[PDB]
Amino acid sequence: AWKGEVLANNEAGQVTSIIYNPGDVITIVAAGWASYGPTQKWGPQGDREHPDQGLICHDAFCGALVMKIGNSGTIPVNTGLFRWVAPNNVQGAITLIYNDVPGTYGNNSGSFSVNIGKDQS
Amino acid sequence: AWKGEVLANNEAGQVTSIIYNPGDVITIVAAGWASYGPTQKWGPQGDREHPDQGLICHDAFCGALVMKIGNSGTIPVNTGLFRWVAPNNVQGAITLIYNDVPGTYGNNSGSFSVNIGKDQS
Amino acid sequence: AWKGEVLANNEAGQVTSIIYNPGDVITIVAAGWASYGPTQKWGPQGDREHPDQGLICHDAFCGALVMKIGNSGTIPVNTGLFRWVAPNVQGAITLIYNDVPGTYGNNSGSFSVNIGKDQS
Amino acid sequence: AWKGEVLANNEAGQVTSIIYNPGDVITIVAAGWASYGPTQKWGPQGDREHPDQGLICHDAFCGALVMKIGNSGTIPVNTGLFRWVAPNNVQGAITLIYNDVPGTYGNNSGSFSVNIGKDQS
Ligand SMILES: COCCOCCOCCOCCOCCOCCOCCO
Ligand SMILES: O=C(c1cc(O)c(O)c([N+](=O)[O-])c1)c1c(F)cccc1F
Ligand SMILES: O=C(c1cc(O)c(O)c([N+](=O)[O-])c1)c1c(F)cccc1F
Ligand SMILES: O=C(c1cc(O)c(O)c([N+](=O)[O-])c1)c1c(F)cccc1F
Ligand SMILES: O=C(c1cc(O)c(O)c([N+](=O)[O-])c1)c1c(F)cccc1F
Ligand SMILES: [Ca+2]
Ligand SMILES: [Ca+2]
Ligand SMILES: [Ca+2]
Ligand SMILES: [Ca+2]
Ligand SMILES: [Cl-]
Ligand SMILES: [Cl-]
Ligand SMILES: [Cl-]
Ligand SMILES: [Cl-]
Ligand SMILES: [Cl-]
Repeated sequence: AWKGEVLANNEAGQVTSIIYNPGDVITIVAAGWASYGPTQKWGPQGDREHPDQGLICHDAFCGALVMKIGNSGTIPVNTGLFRWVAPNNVQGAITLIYNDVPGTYGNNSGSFSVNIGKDQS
Repeated sequence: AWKGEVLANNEAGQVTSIIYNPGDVITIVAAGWASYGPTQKWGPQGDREHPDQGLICHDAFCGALVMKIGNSGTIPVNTGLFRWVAPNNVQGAITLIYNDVPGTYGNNSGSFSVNIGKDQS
Repeated sequence: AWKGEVLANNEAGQVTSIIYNPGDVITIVAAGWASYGPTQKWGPQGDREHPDQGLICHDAFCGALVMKIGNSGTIPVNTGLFRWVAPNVQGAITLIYNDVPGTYGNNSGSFSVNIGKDQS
Repeated sequence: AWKGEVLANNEAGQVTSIIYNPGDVITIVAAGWASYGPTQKWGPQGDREHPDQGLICHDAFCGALVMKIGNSGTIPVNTGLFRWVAPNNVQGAITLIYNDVPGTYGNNSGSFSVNIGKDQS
């Protein structure tokens, strides 16, 4: 399992030591507070009212936690994933990233704490 | 394992199928949007800015997910618990509850979806 | 989890630390060689050729590994159980060598056993 | 997870659906009765009395269950493995094989039933 933090201001995100392989079942729990600019904070589901003006992940809100598996597209994580299997063929290291518009990360603050483990399969 | 929905307006909470037994390791993942009154909705960590005017759980924010194990006091859950073991001597049915001030649940809205499992031991 | 040895000559069995609770999923792996009397040795499934003349567990061969959960009837284990859920039963697991009561004194050897709770 | 049968007479082994990947923890349980020739049958540890006259796996008895992981050499399984991790540099599909002398599988009988699963990490 892996435990670590992902910074809201980082467009490159945080590479984990978890390698997702076909058939793997994983569990993620994410917590904390961040902002994509305003003087308020949101949890890892982000801000459900904010428009999408070019988010890296169009399937999660602005300020949400998302991931990639290897060189996949972005995949929503939000508060986490319970005994989850990837619905498409993806493989490789999990990278955690804060969902924001590229070029707009400089006014971001805060971080999410994340735990990830492989489950029985 | 258990999956279900906890209503923000349910002051009594939701008794799950899960009986926490001595030695149990559990994982909880909670998602969704709920409000303790405002138009805005929060995630399972609740609203970090709101004052505590008599929440049922003083160790979590207003609008957070919390629980009881048997007849315990409230225990924070938030976005969830990763491979977690309860305090000495706590045991019995898990009850999930929305953290609000007693008497003020009637204006609450939304729900959290929650999964609970037992981990290897 | 629990890891240990179960002695063929112990009629009373081996009380483990595992308290099986309703809904629990467990895995057991058992290995090794034991005898219920002959010079030969058998694995955890016991001796498929020996008749049952009053074994403590009628659902396993003579010389097999079996168990009880709390004060239950005997339940076959053999080489082990994969991600298994018990019938109906609650309490501590006791592992026992399947022999005819009164006939344990000529037994030899032991089985090595791992038990864990799985995800559920 | 994978559940299936390995025929004592199958010199090629039974290829499973399990791809062992670096860092995987697995559990195997094997049961049943097979023979390498005689009328008697043995369990998955095989026949402790039979000499080794050129077994595919010299670290297990004649008639034992063994495996390969990808193009590895043979690794004993016997009655099974409990939360086991492979040597480094071993990866790929698990193939289960009855331990006998090459060229002598044709007088074999019976089979083992085997379960394989990946464990938490
Ligand atoms: C962990 O330390 C906290 C210490 O709390 C002191 C103990 O308070 C016990 C009472 O909790 C009052 C909060 O009631 C909230 C309402 O729940 C309803 C559900 O109930 C189900 C259990 O039958
Ligand atoms: O969604 C955003 C948007 C998102 C941000 O995180 C952010 O920091 C800013 N910003 O401070 O200007 C704009 C946006 C955009 F990227 C282009 C046009 C209009 C916008 F609202
Ligand atoms: O924290 C609350 C408080 C909390 C609520 O969930 C709620 O629905 C209300 N309400 O709508 O009146 C007040 C509170 C209180 F309990 C007393 C005085 C002032 C408050 F804000
Ligand atoms: O199954 C057994 C049986 C089993 C034993 O392990 C053992 O040690 C003995 N014994 O030494 O008498 C008999 C048995 C029996 F109980 C009565 C008659 C014939 C038997 F083989
Ligand atoms: O161990 C074996 C051996 C093992 C077998 O399973 C088998 O079927 C036979 N066989 O029938 O030839 C020989 C062996 C050998 F390989 C050479 C000489 C003597 C042996 F028993
Ligand atoms: Ca921003
Ligand atoms: Ca309220
Ligand atoms: Ca005996
Ligand atoms: Ca043969
Ligand atoms: Cl980061
Ligand atoms: Cl939240
Ligand atoms: Cl805080
Ligand atoms: Cl696989
Ligand atoms: Cl055996």
